[PDB]
Amino acid sequence: MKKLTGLIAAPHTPFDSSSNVNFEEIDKIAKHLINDGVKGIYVCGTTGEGIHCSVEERKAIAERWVSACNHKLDIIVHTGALSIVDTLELTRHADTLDILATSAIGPCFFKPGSVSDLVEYCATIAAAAPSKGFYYYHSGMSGVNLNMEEFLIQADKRIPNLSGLKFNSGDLYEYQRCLRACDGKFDVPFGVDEFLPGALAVGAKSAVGSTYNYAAPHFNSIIEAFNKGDHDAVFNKMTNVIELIRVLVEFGGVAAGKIAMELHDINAGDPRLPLMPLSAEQKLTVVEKMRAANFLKHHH
Amino acid sequence: MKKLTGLIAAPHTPFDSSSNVNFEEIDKIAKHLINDGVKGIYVCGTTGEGIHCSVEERKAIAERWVSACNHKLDIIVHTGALSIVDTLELTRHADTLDILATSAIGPCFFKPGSVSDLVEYCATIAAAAPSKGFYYYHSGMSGVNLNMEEFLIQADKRIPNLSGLKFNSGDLYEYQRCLRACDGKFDVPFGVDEFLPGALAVGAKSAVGSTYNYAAPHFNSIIEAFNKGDHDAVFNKMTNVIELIRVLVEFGGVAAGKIAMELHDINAGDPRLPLMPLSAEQKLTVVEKMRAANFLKHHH
Amino acid sequence: MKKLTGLIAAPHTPFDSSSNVNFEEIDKIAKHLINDGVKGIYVCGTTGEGIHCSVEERKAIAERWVSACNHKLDIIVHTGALSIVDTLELTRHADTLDILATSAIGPCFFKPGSVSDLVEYCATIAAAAPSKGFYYYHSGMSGVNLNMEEFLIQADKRIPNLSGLKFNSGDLYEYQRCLRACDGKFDVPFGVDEFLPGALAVGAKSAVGSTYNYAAPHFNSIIEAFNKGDHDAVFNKMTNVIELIRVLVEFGGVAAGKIAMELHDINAGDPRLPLMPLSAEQKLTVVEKMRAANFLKHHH
Amino acid sequence: MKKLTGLIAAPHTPFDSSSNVNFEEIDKIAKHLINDGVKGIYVCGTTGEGIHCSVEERKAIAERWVSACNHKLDIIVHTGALSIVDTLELTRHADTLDILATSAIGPCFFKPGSVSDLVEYCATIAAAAPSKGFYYYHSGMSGVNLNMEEFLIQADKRIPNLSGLKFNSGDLYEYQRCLRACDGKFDVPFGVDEFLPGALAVGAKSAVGSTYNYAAPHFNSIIEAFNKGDHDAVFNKMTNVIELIRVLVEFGGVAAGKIAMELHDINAGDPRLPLMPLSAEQKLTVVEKMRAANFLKHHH
Repeated sequence: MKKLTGLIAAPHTPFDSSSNVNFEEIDKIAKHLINDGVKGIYVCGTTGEGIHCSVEERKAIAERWVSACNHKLDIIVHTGALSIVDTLELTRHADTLDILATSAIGPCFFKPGSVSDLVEYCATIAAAAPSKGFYYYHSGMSGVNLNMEEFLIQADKRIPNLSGLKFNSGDLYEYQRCLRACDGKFDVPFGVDEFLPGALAVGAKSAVGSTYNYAAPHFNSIIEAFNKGDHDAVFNKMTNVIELIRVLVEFGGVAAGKIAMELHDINAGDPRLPLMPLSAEQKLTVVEKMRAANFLKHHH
Repeated sequence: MKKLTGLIAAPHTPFDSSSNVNFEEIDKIAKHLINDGVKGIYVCGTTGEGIHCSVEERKAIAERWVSACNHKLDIIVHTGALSIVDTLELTRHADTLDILATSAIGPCFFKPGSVSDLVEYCATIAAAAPSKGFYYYHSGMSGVNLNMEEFLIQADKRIPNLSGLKFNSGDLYEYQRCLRACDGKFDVPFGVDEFLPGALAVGAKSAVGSTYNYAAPHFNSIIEAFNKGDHDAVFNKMTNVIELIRVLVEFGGVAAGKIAMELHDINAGDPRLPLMPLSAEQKLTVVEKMRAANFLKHHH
Repeated sequence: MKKLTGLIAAPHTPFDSSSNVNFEEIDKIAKHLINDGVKGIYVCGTTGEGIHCSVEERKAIAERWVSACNHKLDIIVHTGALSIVDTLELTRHADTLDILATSAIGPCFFKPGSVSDLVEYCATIAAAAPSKGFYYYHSGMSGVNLNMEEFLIQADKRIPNLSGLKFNSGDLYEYQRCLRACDGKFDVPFGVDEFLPGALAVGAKSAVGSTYNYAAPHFNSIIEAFNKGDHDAVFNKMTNVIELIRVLVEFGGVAAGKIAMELHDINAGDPRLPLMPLSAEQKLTVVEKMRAANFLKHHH
Repeated sequence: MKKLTGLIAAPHTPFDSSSNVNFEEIDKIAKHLINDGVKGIYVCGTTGEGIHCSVEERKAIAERWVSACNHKLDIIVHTGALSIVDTLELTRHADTLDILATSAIGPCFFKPGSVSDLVEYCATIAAAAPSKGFYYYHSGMSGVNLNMEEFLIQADKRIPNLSGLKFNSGDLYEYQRCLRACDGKFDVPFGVDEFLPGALAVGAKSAVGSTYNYAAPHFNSIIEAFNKGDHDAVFNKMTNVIELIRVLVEFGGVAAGKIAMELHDINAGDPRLPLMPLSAEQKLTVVEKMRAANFLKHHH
């Protein structure tokens, strides 16, 4: 298996003014991602509001990404839902698409209470797309707080198509144990963009995140600086990352990140309820503060 | 408006050995509930595993309850889902049925961050079933930890069909503030069965819960004792309730509660993933310990 | 053993304008408590800011209460501190006083990680005052979240002078299991004043709390109403309790409760850092809102 | 001001078999720390069990470190206690010693509820040792979860001897905002040893921690490798760090870390209650697993 490298964007699902999926904007985001140096996409995940879409919408969205990317990006589709019936309907559909892997986030209502229980849930899902890899997505936001090192070690026995897990957590001690589980066999992309050089320094080889939708060249420059050992340059580039994150924290991560796509000529619309929309004034503020953060390049 | 009185069961969704909905067992549970002195049902809620079912299954389940109850019970249908599209499809369907009210539990992934935001989400839902009442279901398990007194006061302005909220929380200080919000206008059924006499004592008039599926006569006897001021009798009856709850805590609330339906000749099957099934040995243990708890009556 | 009955106040430690202990005001509070129908006191606890005082101050405070009460109240002294050396110095001193029992709250920094560990810590403390009873104080605020039923069952074996535990938690399911542990052997006073009728209804015989410092006659009237089965009267009296609690939540429980002592001609001063003082305007507001809550009696 | 550099050990307080302070072992630890390449010490902190010692013991301990270090290490004394009276008695004593700075951890029982409140508490403490620097110690274990960037910005106005804060938290996004607060003015040593290269990569210049008591040469080699950009070497050295941490998690951080001092001929004894002692078998296991982790050097 080849572990992912570089930046994996978790794209938005653009909604038009009637809160319907805007498929033409999905086409424009894919071209943008390819031009800005992203290597893969994780679709219908948290940033993608996949759980805000119906099964029918999710199936059309995953097909739209596969057509829009024209084989130039690795594609991972998140198929998780609270109902195993919906999840299995999405996962079976995903096994028919030209994609790299499926994935499921920890269920957030009845939360798996042990590693063994979580392994059984993931094994049922991964078996419905046995031709594709399978990533567990460890979320924090899910409330599923189980030992991920043990998850990889136990799931290795039970899930034949296991790829590894996406680590959306700041716990670098657990992350480094995951990197080493089963002699380093599994692929463990890191998922906290504002911690990126910290994860690089302890062994991350790829990162999945939402800011890569609009700041990928800037983060690729952090990766290159870190690699060259230019730690001064990593530091000054993270100053612009911290100003970006501040906009997300003030205005909402999905909402502000959607508006930030205007910096690349993309109209991603508002989020869906229960996420709230920004006002017309707030949208102008988001774009002005993202410009002031100074991470944009006038090129690809 | 007439506030609910007495016990409102949150019924299970029985699954057969292929994990499909068992509609004939729904018929048998409804007859049982009516015979055991339940006054209403809250369907497709947490105990009902509504979020484990697809939209199509949920619509068939709600119709099956309305046919099976033959107008003898008040029916509240929980229509909440993580996708507002699914929620609105269920809520519109529910507005066509002969039921009392719809309801939605706090979304557990992106959690409403203020009372105002939660009021906007509930107002969008309640407007899709404007002919029926609407209860918010306050869950704890949802992770949506906002001031429910303020929710009622703010939602009163914004939701014309607001009935009140179901209070699945042990916070009796917040519960009593809810009972009094807007001069006592709203209906606030209590939702923690093992605290029942405590909520009675501070003003509860009805309770919604899962143990009422199989212990309703016993809890109706607590209500009658409390009413008569026989606090000794309340105490000795709660000793049997505590032995019941211990079985739920040891073996899982949905799983053990489903097996307990065998005490009334009902085969409710296993839960769905991510909830795990009990072994054949554990199912025999659940039934023996529920018998030993001594809350069953050999009559209706 | 005779279980405590009625209201046990947790008195404040009055501080003068130099933040020194005001011993003469302790005398005035004791006379007040006896006149207002309190039956016991729990001194140097949370409301008492015992952990804000030095070992030397704490020893003088406990002696001042014993002199001021003139044998008319049962006295429990909280001797807990983060240092076992301080705790044991206080506990040994307390064994020499004419008091009913000592007590310790769960340590809040390194928190006992199992019931067994907590039993060993309490056994070491209770052995330093072997002539007096010993109550564990279960606090929530402590962060020590262990099964208190199991604590009583395990400590029964290990602590010869064990009296029971004071239950400052809203978990009525755990509270009722404590009431029944070892065939109902232990004394378990309830500790959430705004839940009082709820705990009465499930078996509480006494309650320890801070509002009893200034609202004892009103809560004694709730106890009498509940006993007579006058649930309407319990309800209308709890309306005044909820208006009292609102003042505590808005202005701080220790700070506002200290100012409320002005309603009984007592100058309890400000709290100590890290608790902040109220402004002169806020102190006038606290007293006006406590008057408006309408729980005061113009008599004893 | 010169920011700290390199490793700052948080030493243990050795206890003999009567649970008294072993002052002669303090002498031996200081010589060891100086020989193993530590640059400073943070005494009477969490690893030091300072809160388990009385005020009188704490004063003798701080004096013993100052005599034992013979001016070869920078010394920071943690003076925090739950009672401001104890804290101020310790802080005034510390102002008389030849040390670099005092420090206080967030109080864990009544927790400061705003940045402003925490600034007022720290300002009162730092003013009692106005000749020494002052570090706030941000702990997580304290439960004091306030914005530390805002703490530095607000405290800059109010505390004339403010040095900065010790950051015992894995939140690298907050840590990098602290590094930059007030144009990078404050000294912010990092406090999570198992995350060290991650904090290096985002700008840490020093680290305070307990593993530096017995693994300082190994972590100094990580610092040197990271500096040279040898990320392969950082990775393989962190494999030995993860095996060390596993021993702490299995057997208790203070208890196992005390036993690990046997690897340097130091008898640090057991912790004090409420921390539990290891059995004779467990102590042999701790030393065997710390040897197997392979981070020890047969030299200084």
